[PDB]
Amino acid sequence: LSPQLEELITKVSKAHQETFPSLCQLGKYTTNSSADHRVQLDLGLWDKFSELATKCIIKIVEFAKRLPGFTGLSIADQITLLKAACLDILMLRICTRYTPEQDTMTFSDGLTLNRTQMHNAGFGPLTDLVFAFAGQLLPLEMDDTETGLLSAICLICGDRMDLEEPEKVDKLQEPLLEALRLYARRRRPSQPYMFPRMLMKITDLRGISTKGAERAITLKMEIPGPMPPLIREMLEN
Ligand SMILES: CC1(C)CCC(C)(C)c2cc([C@H](O)C(=O)Nc3ccc(C(=O)O)cc3F)ccc21
Repeated sequence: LSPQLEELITKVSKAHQETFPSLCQLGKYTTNSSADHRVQLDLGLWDKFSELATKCIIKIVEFAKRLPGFTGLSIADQITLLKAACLDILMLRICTRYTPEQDTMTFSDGLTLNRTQMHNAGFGPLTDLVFAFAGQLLPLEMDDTETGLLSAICLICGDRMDLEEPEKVDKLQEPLLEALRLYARRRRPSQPYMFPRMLMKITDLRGISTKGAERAITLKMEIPGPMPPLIREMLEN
């Protein structure tokens, strides 16, 4: 029935808005750490960054638990899905927080870092790609509910590796794909290419993620002391 899809659109949307505050509703603030020029790594900036990344991972898990059906999956699958799609969601999240005019990216507590600071915070040689990915996301003018659905689709993925019940995860994903097409087309009937442009983004996203995992390999050498435990859980993929 249609009322069940509208119900799913509503739940996913609320689940996202509650685990991911919008840019416009955020109390933006700045820091003066290494804003001047690019350096290998500003450690004070990386502590605050890892701290925020860990908080986001928890918010991602929180969001995943509110997605209809996820909890019914085996606990092994739930972990497997999160493990595989966490960086992807993480990348999509910070990218929806791009303010093109100031050329900054805002975090959930309001920390607003300019490109130089993002670089010095840990992004390193991947900074510019991330920023270019966020740029090219702007033209799609997605909203909170579309980002939420898109994020769910990245998560509920049957093609993952150690799934015990891949066939069940595929069925869970089915309505999210219907839900997103129904929603995207209704909001904007004049641009029928939004849905397929959104799905194709999942591929782009997945790519900026493998580069991000790759960047975490290097970073581990540059930082004094082990990377946070939840961040490490995610990278063990
Ligand atoms: C694996 C690890 C720790 C090292 C490699 C790089 C620097 C590439 C990276 C990049 C990201 C991600 O792109 C991001 O910043 N997401 C992000 C999104 C939202 C918030 C928030 O709203 O608070 C915080 C974030 F952290 C996350 C992890 C990592």
